[PDB]
Amino acid sequence: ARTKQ
Amino acid sequence: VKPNYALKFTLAGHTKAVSSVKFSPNGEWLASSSADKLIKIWGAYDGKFEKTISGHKLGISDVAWSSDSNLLVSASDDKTLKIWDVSSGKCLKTLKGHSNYVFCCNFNPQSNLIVSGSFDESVRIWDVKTGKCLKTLPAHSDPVSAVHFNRDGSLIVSSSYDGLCRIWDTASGQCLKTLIDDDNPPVSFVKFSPNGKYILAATLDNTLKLWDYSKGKCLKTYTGHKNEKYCIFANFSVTGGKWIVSGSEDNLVYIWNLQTKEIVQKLQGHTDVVISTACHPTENIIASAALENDKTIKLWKSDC
Repeated sequence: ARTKQ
Repeated sequence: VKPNYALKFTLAGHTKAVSSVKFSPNGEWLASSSADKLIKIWGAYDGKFEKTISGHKLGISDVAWSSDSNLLVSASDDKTLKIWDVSSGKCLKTLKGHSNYVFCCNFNPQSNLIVSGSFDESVRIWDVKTGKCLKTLPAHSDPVSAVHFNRDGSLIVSSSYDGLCRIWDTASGQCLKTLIDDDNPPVSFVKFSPNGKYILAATLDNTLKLWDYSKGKCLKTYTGHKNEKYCIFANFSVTGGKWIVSGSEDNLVYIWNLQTKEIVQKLQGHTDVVISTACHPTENIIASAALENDKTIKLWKSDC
């Protein structure tokens, strides 16, 4: 999830 | 005295965005996690790819090392955490109980406990040995972005999209302090300072803040970079000069003088958001990692 906002 | 970080290595291998990079405490290994569901281990000094660790069903958002450098913990979108033995690559435990993505994780100095923060708005505390959840903390009212144990692991700090940083007694799970300004932008990251007296908090208002939590006072702010969208890792670099290091949404690694709040270096090279930075325990070395257009980890080295 971290790599997407 | 300004640092002079120069690019040593570009580390290619992840097939999607990199999410997190951490140096082993003994300083020999760099661990990376990624949207590609993979953990990769790299030599900290020559950048030599060592191995790939796999098992998660969905992307990994964070990875952390035990005190002895023998274990890793990972936090995945598949709602679990996995404890890996680094030398065999084998998953030792799967940590079940969060009801949404696990976003963040950390061992305590003892390394008998793992702390985890999730999209389900809770912080969990887990036993390393048995893999069982010791406590569930109703920590927040929005996704938990960061969890970090203090110097001796007696405290936990949590941050959240709810706009709060909270300090928790590890042993009892009891909230000790809630920190809140008169304006609540999502808190995208937090960690204790090496000495446990302060916490460094990132907010999605392009701002980093050094807090005296016990008094509820902001001692320093760090600005000039871009942070409006992502949960970007920040660090205290303490090997040479005393710096704050953070990734940025403008493809740059920022370095600030801790006391002056002056930007002392910006590292260029990445071609996407630097989501993660890590500072080497003994050497003036930084690892940084970027998102989907880049997917690489860079290792950098300064004289100070």
